[PDB]
Amino acid sequence: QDADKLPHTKVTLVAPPQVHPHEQATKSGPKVVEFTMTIEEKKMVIDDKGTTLQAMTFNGSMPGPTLVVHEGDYVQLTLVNPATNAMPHNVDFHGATGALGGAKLTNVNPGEQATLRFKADRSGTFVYHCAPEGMVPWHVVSGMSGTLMVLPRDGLKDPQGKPLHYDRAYTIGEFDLYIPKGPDGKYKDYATLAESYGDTVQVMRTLTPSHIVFNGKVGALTGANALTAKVGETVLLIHSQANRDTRPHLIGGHGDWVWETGKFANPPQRDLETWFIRGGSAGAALYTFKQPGVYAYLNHNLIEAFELGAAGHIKVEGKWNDDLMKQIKAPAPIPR
Amino acid sequence: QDADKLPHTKVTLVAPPQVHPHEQATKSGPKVVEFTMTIEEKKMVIDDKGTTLQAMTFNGSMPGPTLVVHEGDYVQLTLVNPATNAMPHNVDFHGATGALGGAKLTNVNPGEQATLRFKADRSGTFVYHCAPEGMVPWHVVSGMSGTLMVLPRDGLKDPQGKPLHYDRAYTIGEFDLYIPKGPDGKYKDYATLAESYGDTVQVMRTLTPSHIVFNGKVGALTGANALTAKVGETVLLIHSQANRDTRPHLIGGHGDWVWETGKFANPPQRDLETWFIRGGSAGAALYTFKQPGVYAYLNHNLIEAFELGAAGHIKVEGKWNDDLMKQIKAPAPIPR
Amino acid sequence: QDADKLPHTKVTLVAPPQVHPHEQATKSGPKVVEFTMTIEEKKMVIDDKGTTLQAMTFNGSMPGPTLVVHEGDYVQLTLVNPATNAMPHNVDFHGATGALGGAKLTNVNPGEQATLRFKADRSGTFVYHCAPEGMVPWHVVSGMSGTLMVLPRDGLKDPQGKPLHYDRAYTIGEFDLYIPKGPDGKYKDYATLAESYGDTVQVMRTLTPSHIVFNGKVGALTGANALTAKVGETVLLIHSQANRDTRPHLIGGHGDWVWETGKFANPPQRDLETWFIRGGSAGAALYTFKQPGVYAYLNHNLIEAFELGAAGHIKVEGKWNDDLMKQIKAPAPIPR
Ligand SMILES: [Cu+2]
Ligand SMILES: [Cu+2]
Ligand SMILES: [Cu+2]
Ligand SMILES: [Cu+2]
Ligand SMILES: [Cu+2]
Ligand SMILES: [Cu+2]
Repeated sequence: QDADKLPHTKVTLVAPPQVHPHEQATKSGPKVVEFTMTIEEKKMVIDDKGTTLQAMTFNGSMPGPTLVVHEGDYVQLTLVNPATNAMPHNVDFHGATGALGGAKLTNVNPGEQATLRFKADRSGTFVYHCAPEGMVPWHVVSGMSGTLMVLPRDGLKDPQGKPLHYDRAYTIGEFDLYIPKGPDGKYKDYATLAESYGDTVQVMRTLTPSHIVFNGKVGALTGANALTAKVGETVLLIHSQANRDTRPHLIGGHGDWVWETGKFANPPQRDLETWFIRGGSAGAALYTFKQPGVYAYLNHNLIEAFELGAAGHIKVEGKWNDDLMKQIKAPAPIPR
Repeated sequence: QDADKLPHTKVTLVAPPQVHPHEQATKSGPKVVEFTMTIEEKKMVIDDKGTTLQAMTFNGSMPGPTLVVHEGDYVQLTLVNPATNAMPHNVDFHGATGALGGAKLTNVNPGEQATLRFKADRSGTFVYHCAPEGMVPWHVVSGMSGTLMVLPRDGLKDPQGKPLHYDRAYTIGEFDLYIPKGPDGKYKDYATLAESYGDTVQVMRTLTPSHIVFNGKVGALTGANALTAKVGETVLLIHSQANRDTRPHLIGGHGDWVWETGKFANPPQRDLETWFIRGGSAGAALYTFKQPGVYAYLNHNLIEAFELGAAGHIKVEGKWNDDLMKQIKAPAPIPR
Repeated sequence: QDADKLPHTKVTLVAPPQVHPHEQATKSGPKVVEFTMTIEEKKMVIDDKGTTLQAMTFNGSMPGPTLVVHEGDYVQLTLVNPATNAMPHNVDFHGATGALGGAKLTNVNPGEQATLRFKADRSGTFVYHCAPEGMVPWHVVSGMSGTLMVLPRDGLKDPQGKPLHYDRAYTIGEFDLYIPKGPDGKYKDYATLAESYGDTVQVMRTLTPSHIVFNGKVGALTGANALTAKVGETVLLIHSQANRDTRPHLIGGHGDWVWETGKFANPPQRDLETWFIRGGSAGAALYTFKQPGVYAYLNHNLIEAFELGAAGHIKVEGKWNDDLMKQIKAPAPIPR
């Protein structure tokens, strides 16, 4: 179990909402899993009115990509901060032990890179986020967070120890955004990242987000970009919130098996209508679709979902089952 | 188990805080339970200063009435929207599967009605709420929500599988309200429901309620309208919050057995001082009274309870037990 | 089990963050444990800018001291309100049964004292707080709350019934503060406690704290006042929040065994990154340190932690373990 003598394997990361290919239950022994992530500071358009955010990301997306390893594996991450960026960054893994999650050992200025290795000895979905001394909240609410999933070597289990399996995994990062308004009542547009700082911290301190979005913008997971599934498929929905609480719900469905605190050595809860993700954590739910159609996946503070942006769609193909739900009489005039 | 061949039975709904008569454990097989609810848009007075709310309700109350069925039963609901109302409505049951909880099949304009049937295959307390496309948060925060309780056919159980029984059930709906203030610092009064919309959404977006009430108004469950019980009785307290988190507490008592996520196939937690209801869900607690007197049942964000309104009373008759609590020395001058 | 015939023992209270000496598992039978607490109204400096709070405390600290007894013991408290104070006070124990937690029997005006006895028949960490009729939220957010810990007579256990033991216990009270600003944008300073009332309630009603602190001020548990431990030691972290939700996290560590609702008859959850304390409750976590260094213990709403004050430090001595975490390559220029 000395990591220097284990087999090493490189994994290619994919952009949310997909998750890189991985095995659930595995016969493989422990290994050193190597990943590389590059920081990108960039301006992004977050709604249909043209509102912009001076964003900071891991690998160009919000959230950063999901990393998947098995319990007892070592994670080896190379963190690159290109010279085209303006600020220093680092990474704190909530799945790791010591040195402020790894943040003390990964301080990289623009033009530098560093490599960290840590043992992933606890199963579950964990947040990772950037945390530079003196500017922690700003880097996190500007987009620097993602999930590390550490699967039990034997896969997921129910409370009686029966195996659970998913057909597809999706990863959703929910972001509370603090975009300042000018004297004319319109959102401000900044030429540089540094220029947004002073106005943004003043808004953060009100604790009232201007927008709350899934994966980087209002409507990111709707219409053409909806998540997809089929009746009969079991989906794993991973949900991270690195700063603020949220309460996910699947309209028309349920959480069949849910780990709301996200830690797989604890028994899941079943049949949840709405679950709770604590700010600074990632949770996970399993659901097996039984009806076709469009489902909305949202934060069930409905103002936060419909007014501020935290809602997405899942489009499901299959046959309608009238034994679970049936329209007996369609809307018609009240009988007189 | 084809619903078309099961026995059908009509149930008469009662107004909160009571719950219609029902059996806990039942020897009866599955059935189609028929209910009817009528929407009522009306102006209501929500405090002792004369503040009004342009409200929207199921069956004229906030919350709407609690529906009770057993796991494996079918719910058959007729939803009526009279021609005296101005808006279109529908219903989303979190206990149902498919078609956005039933909302896609129950879109009724003023002057129409529709009938839906769904299988209640998961036990627990669930929220039901209205959710018309494009105006979801407004209909919900204006009062359109209630609870569906699906009891296990064998009744409630503790974590070791021992039977739990309640003598009385009460249902409390907690509502975060967003009442606009005019230029003179007083709450606005609207002539019609439609006229309140524009000002109300602006307040909703601040995420700061003006009032937070139990069952429709400040002081609804106090004084003459307090809930009642006797020492030795076991009470079931159902608590729904369709939009915002809340944290119920019984001053002078406890949650003996609590399902805070409200789903009865999971083991309850015991001896809770304060529990948590996620916005968009209903939970349930059991308590057996051991001391007489007045108890306060409230949201333990104390500003939310005492300043904004989320507090009620339970008045309990019986004999005082000095073995559980005794005043050794009543307040008196410090001895010099 | 008649309390009048049990042995009586007086306990000397210590100031947070320490907890008075006590046994975990005990062979001792039930007893009457006597404690005395004196109220102190005083002005305190809560940050490094000179901001003051007109505070109200149990025994001169925020939070008040932690009381520790074993399940089946009786608590006997003498509450003293000196004639140098201006307001009436009382105490509500969430661990007690009846008379609004004891508040109805402990109403003491300045110059008076009272003595209450109650049976501590439920294990767990409970909040105690002051609750004078008509001014409940103000006394609580001004500092009047603390924790009562009722240990199982057999000590703490894991979900399989295996014994858990801690080497040291620390107690942290988190306070949301509502300090008013004047017309010049600076925080107001009041000559008396009574003069702060009117402005303070107006700020409370916005539900937006100006500051959120651990143990009475920004930086209370940092630098020279950091908590301390050694690699290999198991620490018990008690966290109370009598009014508002919070989500504790140990950067670089985990919650090995956590009772987030704080009630020890329920099984703990393991491997948590971040846990949740409901406003109006106290929870508890155990952690065994495996790496030396500075750890930050904070509310993982990072704005609340770094901007508003809710963060502390734990300084741990010992040897670094490169098998759990290793810097493979220190920050260096990207290779060209
Ligand atoms: Cu950064
Ligand atoms: Cu963190
Ligand atoms: Cu409606
Ligand atoms: Cu809903
Ligand atoms: Cu007081
Ligand atoms: Cu209390």
